Amino acid sequence: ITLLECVGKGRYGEVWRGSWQGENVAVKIFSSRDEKSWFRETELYNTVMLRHENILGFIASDMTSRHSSTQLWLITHYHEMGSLYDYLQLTTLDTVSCLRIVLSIASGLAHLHIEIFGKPAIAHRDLKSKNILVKKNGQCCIADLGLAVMHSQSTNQLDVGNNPRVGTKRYMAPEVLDETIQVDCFDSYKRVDIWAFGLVLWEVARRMVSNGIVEDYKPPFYDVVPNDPSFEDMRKVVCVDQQRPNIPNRWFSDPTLTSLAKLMKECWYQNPSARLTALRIKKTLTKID
Amino acid sequence: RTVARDITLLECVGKGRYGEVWRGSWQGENVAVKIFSSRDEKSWFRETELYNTVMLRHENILGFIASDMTSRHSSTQLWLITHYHEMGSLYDYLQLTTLDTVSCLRIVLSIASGLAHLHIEIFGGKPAIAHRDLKSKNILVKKNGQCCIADLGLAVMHRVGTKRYMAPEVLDETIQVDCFDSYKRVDIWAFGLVLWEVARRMVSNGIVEDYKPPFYDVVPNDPSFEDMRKVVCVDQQRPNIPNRWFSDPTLTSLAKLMKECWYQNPSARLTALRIKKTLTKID
Ligand SMILES: COc1cc(-c2cncc(-c3ccc(C4CCN(C)CC4)cc3)c2C)cc(OC)c1OC
Ligand SMILES: COc1cc(-c2cncc(-c3ccc(C4CCN(C)CC4)cc3)c2C)cc(OC)c1OC
Ligand SMILES: COc1cc(-c2cncc(-c3ccc(C4CCN(C)CC4)cc3)c2C)cc(OC)c1OC
Ligand SMILES: COc1cc(-c2cncc(-c3ccc(C4CCN(C)CC4)cc3)c2C)cc(OC)c1OC
Repeated sequence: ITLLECVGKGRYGEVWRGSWQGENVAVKIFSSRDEKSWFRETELYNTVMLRHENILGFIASDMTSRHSSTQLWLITHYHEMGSLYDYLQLTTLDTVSCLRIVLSIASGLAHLHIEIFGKPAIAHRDLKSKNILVKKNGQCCIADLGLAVMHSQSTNQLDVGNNPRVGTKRYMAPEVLDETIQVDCFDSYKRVDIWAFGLVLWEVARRMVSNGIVEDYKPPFYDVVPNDPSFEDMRKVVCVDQQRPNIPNRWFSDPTLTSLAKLMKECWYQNPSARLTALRIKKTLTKID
Repeated sequence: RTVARDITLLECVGKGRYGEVWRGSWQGENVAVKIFSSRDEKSWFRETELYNTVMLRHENILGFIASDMTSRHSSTQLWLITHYHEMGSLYDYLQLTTLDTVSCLRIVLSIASGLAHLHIEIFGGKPAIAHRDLKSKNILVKKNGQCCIADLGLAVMHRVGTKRYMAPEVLDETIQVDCFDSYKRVDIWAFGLVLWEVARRMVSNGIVEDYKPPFYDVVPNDPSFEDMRKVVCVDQQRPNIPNRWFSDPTLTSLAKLMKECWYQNPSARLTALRIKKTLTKID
């Protein structure tokens, strides 16, 4: 493996564009603070039937050590277009491109949520536009399974893993922010994913042009919380103030954006059991034009 | 910067139901590569989770190098990479080799040292660890005459064990499964059987016993759970101490030590730290 350039550096660790056997690969080196994510991601990628066009493809995972130093590596396919977050910053979308992006994310999420009889049912727990990569075919793939929860219907087994990491604060569902979420209930984790999906739908739809109008890229709740919002800042707006992302009135002139606004509201009910399923979101997006 | 990951597999040194172990080469150095069967994937995950929790480093613990997971077309490939000990397992070594007093004590004190390191919680450190499959095939002989403990695939931090080495409370299913000290006491029982296997190969007054595994004279090869229960729990049999040991001060002391690892009552058994102290006062 040859490490050619750092494409990301944060509390998580670092991601490198590298070369391996003549192909671009992505090489994530985890921070020691996030060792439990590395192991959880490795448990998830053990599953051969996880592989899917809308899930980041795995090549290898390694833990290496000499003396008291440990390195933790995850090697994946490389997506040179970067994350959906990166992509939306300076690109606008037409109807076809906007629906292709969001259907592909719904397709990835429905694939995670639905058990294959194999691949367990999987809830992601940190869905957000930085955790979605854009592919040269205009579809996306979901990345970062370090917080994932797994459930097996045949044996009624729930594997919540061992990870004190929590979701990205800006995307946390009301029940996560107020800590009332039912921790022994697999459906609870799927419903957190649906909330976050609705927020990603909103971020994407803002960038779709209608009638010569488009919104600038903004992250969820940009208008109502401080920069670098705390857990308590988010709890205030989502749980106390019952805030949801605003729907620009220009959307109601466009049938596609009207349909997407309806879908993102059905992701944002305070009652988690009221939210749409990933399969239902996929079927709705398959029908919308 | 270049990350040279390739390991050349050179010769197979072990093949079983667990998978295979190979002598391999990395940057001109021997390493040992354990390739896991589908059957035994959980042993890879457990050892990896433990080493991700605490990077164990001790002269009498097989040295960790790497855990690798590689995506294949239709399967996941799982390798554990460690230090390579060309002399092989204690089991292997005892078949042909006899021991003198110094080599016997050096072997058993090195095993006690590695086991006490696993067992002890260090604050500030490492969690306490019980091995749960200690046996002479899971001990490697180093060129300096000391041994190291291998295979933490069943280890517990605070697959079942090899039946021949199971303590009575494991066979009669009375072990207090919620209680960490219970697992230390299971290891001490197994340690006592290993000490018997080694002691037999120590020469005194021109006499040595042939290598035999524990309970070779009372159970079949691949004994059943029931075969072991009847011997260890119902009849309360223990390995034979030969008369010739009682002419030799070292083997007399080691017979006493192994008795104190084999009490039916787990809480009566010696601790690994007490075994180390006893061994440093022998000879
Ligand atoms: C997995 O195993 C082996 C790895 C290596 C190896 C190769 N490149 C670099 C390194 C290294 C350099 C520097 C640090 C530290 C130093 C101080 N501080 C600043 C934190 C960072 C850590 C690691 C190593 C250890 C060599 C080995 O053998 C010669 C290994 O054994 C098979
Ligand atoms: C989210 O999570 C993981 C992501 C990736 C990953 C895979 N392909 C491409 C990338 C990428 C490349 C380049 C940019 C550019 C964007 C604009 N500008 C030039 C700065 C940088 C962004 C992103 C990444 C980050 C790999 C991972 O593991 C190896 C991830 O973790 C699972
Ligand atoms: C991915 O996989 C394998 C990798 C290796 C390997 C080969 N060269 C160099 C390394 C290395 C070590 C450590 C650093 C440190 C330097 C200090 N810096 C602050 C943090 C990072 C960099 C590089 C490694 C880990 C060997 C393997 O096998 C023995 C691997 O496969 C299991
Ligand atoms: C107990 O288990 C594990 C053991 C090992 C391991 C480490 N060094 C050396 C060995 C070995 C080398 C050589 C011989 C023979 C073959 C050559 N000649 C004909 C006589 C001697 C036997 C044994 C092994 C098997 C590694 C492991 O993990 C990678 C093990 O699993 C944790």
